[PDB]
Amino acid sequence: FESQSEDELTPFDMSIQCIQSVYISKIISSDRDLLAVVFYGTEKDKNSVNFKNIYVLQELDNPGAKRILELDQFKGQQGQKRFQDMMGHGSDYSLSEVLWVCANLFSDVQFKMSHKRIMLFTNEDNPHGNDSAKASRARTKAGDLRDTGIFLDLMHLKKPGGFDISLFYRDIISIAEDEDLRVHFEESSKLEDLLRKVRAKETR
Amino acid sequence: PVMEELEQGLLMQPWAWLQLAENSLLAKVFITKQGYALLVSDLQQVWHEQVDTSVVSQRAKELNKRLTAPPAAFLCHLDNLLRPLLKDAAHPSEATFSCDCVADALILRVRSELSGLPFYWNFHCMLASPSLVSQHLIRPLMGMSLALQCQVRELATLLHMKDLEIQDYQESGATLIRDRLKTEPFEENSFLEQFMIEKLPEACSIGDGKPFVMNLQDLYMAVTTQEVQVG
Amino acid sequence: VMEELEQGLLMQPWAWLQLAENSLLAKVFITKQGYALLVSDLQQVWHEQVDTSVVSQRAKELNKRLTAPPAAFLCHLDNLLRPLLKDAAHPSEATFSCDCVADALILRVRSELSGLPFYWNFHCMLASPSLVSQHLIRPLMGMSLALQCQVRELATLLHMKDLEIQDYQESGATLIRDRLKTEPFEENSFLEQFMIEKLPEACSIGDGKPFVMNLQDLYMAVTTQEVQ
Amino acid sequence: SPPLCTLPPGPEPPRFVCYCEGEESGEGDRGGFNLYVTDAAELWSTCFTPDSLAALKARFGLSAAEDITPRFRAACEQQAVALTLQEDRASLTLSGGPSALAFDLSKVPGPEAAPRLRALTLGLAKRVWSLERRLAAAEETCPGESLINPGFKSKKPAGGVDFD
Amino acid sequence: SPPLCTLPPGPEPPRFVCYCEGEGFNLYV
Repeated sequence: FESQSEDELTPFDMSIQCIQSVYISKIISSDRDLLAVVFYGTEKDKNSVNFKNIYVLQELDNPGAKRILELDQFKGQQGQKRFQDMMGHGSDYSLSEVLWVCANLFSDVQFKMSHKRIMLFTNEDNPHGNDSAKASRARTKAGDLRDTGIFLDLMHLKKPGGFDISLFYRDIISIAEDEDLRVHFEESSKLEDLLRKVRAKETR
Repeated sequence: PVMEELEQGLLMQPWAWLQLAENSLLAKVFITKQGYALLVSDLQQVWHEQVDTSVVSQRAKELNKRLTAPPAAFLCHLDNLLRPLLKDAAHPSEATFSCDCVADALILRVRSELSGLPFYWNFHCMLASPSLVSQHLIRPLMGMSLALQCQVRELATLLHMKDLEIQDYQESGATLIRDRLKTEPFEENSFLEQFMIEKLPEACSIGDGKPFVMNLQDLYMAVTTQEVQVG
Repeated sequence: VMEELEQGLLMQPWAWLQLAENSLLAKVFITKQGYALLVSDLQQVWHEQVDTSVVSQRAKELNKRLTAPPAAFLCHLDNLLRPLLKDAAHPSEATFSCDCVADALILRVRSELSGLPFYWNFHCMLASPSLVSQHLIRPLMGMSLALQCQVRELATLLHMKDLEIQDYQESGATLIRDRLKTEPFEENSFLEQFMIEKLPEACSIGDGKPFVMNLQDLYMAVTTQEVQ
Repeated sequence: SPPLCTLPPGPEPPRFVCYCEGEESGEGDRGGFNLYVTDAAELWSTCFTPDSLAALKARFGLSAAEDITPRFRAACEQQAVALTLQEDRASLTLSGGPSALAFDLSKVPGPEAAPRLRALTLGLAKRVWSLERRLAAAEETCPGESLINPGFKSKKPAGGVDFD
Repeated sequence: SPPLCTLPPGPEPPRFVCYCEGEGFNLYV
């Protein structure tokens, strides 16, 4: 929730905008796709199996205008304040619980899934730095998810110092790109693709 | 005795990488109030120099005239100028370095600004003697290689013990849960055969000597210290 | 002609030589057109490259009654030398003796062929800095780097094996043989233990024997890679 | 916070404390490097001199301009300090660095050691207060595949007519 | 954590130090 230059978009607002753009693109390209929004690191929690600090804002369901408006309610500074008031921020978390919640959400749906994808919007290269057991649990959960058939991808956001994937996220992503082991001083190039709205229906 | 202390200090010091105007060198310098000793190389030839207070004063007077400094102060300033560069590179230096390879000799010119004023020095390094070159490069390198071979053997024995423990676990009515976390048996011959054809071409490239200083300096220092203690 | 001898000498491994209660490290490449020799004692290095004409001139003066062409003399010398350099504790019919006069080493080899005496002296002067560097320094640095890479690979393999053992430990059973328990591998702790315990003996070059016996294939591979 | 350490190491009650003074940074007053070691009843100081400093630095392969404080601090952190006490002399062995260092210490006069002991006690109290306050404050306070629709290549944006 | 205090505790170096122990407890300054 901090802006480095005081004029550029904050990571949270940019992530919300990307999610909204993806929702709008899906509303036209494919109406029979499932999208979900889950927040981790919040004070409140709501899940089927009820872990801590994991909030499932929206389950896996077809995109709609109501979800877009719900996301829009957190659009800007007033939206950020409302999000902090209703949900909270700045709490400890463990990635294993988040990944297991995502797996439970995937398993909840009954329609046959052609693809199962997870998007990680964060700007923390080393979340579990002080701890080590939590990191190992995260690696084990990521490996279990990869073996299950779930593809996880990270959209690293602005980092005041610098974002490095070789610390913890090197073994977390499904497939590593040809040149992705360097330090990224700028936001992921995939953000531009996500924000590029596509208004066209494509049939399988 | 002062020369002996200078030689011992030079032997103790580790190699450092120096980036001149165009080329690169591996250098070891030991400076004391009684003089200094320097050894430079470029992986093809080795030059050595060693000077005492009188030579330092004469050279300072003849190079940078209008400066009236005792040899101790000049040596201290030279150390202050050089040591930071050798310890770390790619940092604010403001100290130009150049080399001239005259017939059977080398001249290393260093230029700096001492409190905003010019400060020039020249190292007249002649070809290093075979004895010093051997003692400083060959024997320490052989010792390092032998130590690394011993380390490899120890790691292989540890891997064999771990494989035995894994075999015991498997045979004790066990069933691995995560099939992906399945390490194959370790064979020394197979590992060496794979390595020599997969990684040796890229792992044996000294280049300009940067990997040697960046990787094998602690072992080099330990081997040199052990050799000095032995004799 | 001349270049082939240098390439052969470069592509040859070091061998241990014993003479008059003294040790040497020798690299020899002998062909019908001459030979190349490099001898070191861990303090100085001497080199000698010799062609057929000088071979004949020296042989006729060392063995007055020997009537041989340079090719036959070189072949006999190679057949005499290679078995000794390859391994020791064999029927060594040749005796070696090294001496320094001012700066060059004279290495005299005396043997008997068909029961008749046969002498040959190598007058090897101090090796040039370029030759010494190319033959000892760069190959040794390459070997050290390769061994460090091997150590890193071994550490990674140990980490993977430890992860598997931890998988069994956390979800599994207990070993029937409790004596096989192995402690987790830590790179820093292992390096510290090695440095304070076994480095003094591991880094003992001695007279050059361990260098020849332990790691020579790595030296040959590094030299070949440097050539290409 | 000059480097210091207490011996013998372990949970046993302390019986000796060593610290270093001098080599102050900045352009202000600078004093020669020295080591003060006390059992809380007797004090030993190096009583070094510039010639002594040069000899000590050259003996252990250390440059004249080299600073010994970082090595002392690193050794104190690693607890690699050993002591040997004679009738009127003390020998200190440091193994925190690559090469062992030997230091010789002699008993300080009582009349001069007493003010030194008082100053050391006051300094220790000040450091204790400062570090306690700091701890209290800190501890608690496939290429070309669309991401949106997998299985379909990402169509390029419609450009239109672009004259060459 | 035996409590203690120094006077002056500000930037000026402390002069006196006060503490308590053994709660024959006596405040020692």
